[PDB]
Amino acid sequence: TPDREKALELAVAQIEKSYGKGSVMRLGDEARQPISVIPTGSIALDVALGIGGLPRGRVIEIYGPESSGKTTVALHAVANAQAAGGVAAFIDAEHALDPDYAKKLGVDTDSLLVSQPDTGEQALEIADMLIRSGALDIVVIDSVAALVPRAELEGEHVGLQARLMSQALRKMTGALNNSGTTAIFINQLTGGKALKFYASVRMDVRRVETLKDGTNAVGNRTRVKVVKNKCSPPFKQAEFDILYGKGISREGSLIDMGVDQGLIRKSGAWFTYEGEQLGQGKENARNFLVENADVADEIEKKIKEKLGIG
Repeated sequence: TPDREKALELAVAQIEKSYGKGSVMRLGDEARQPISVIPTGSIALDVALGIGGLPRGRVIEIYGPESSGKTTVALHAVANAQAAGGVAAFIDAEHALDPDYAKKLGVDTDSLLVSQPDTGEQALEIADMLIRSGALDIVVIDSVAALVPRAELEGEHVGLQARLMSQALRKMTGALNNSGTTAIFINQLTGGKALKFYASVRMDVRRVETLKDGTNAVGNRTRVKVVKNKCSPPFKQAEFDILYGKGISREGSLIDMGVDQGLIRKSGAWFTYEGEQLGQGKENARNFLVENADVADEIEKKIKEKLGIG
């Protein structure tokens, strides 16, 4: 107990020195809070990440099935970076982006730099050029699976898509760290076995169940597991709502997390905050919080303070 605690401290200290800050952690530890993070759009996920958002200057992977919510999560990261005066880029080999949807959830699409590269090499090369400029807060790659190698596209064995990624990342990691630019790689299922090791954060996004008012389908309860996290204890998990045409329900995540923390009491169906009533249904509480941004900010501020998130 007594002589051991110092030998263990020493061991951890060496490991941080030799390999870097997050190289080893107890799962019960409090996260080192950075100066600035890129919030995700859900306080739930922000908390699950420890540091209140995605880290700057790092590689991030967000994977999951098609239409899982991963792209939505990436777009919010884009919107929040822009809203903080940042500049954004979207490297697109999927050709699936819906700008009106992006517009609706907060993205300044007009300002958004977009590139539709001819090959995987070019896609990563262009990203690297944007990154080394120093001008970007965030760049998104949609997607890893689509980063097809020139050789394959030119009709010319297979197995070098992995080599391509591996090479690109070795080069890109230093560039991101210096610039402080965040790189989000979206992924299906694969192709990124390099990505798994280079990524500081990995997020597993999935649809849990389908939200609805009656017969008509309004949205999706989404679930994210932070399977890898070099900036705070990993394996944390979050749930939030993605509403068709609207995106992540910030207000719905403030409520969920509000009651999670005791800031919002739930006497019956009624949701309560500081003696005042927010709504009878969860929707009413959600809707109340959209109509009253002041209180929604007030609640958000209280959740950050109680959990220590700058």
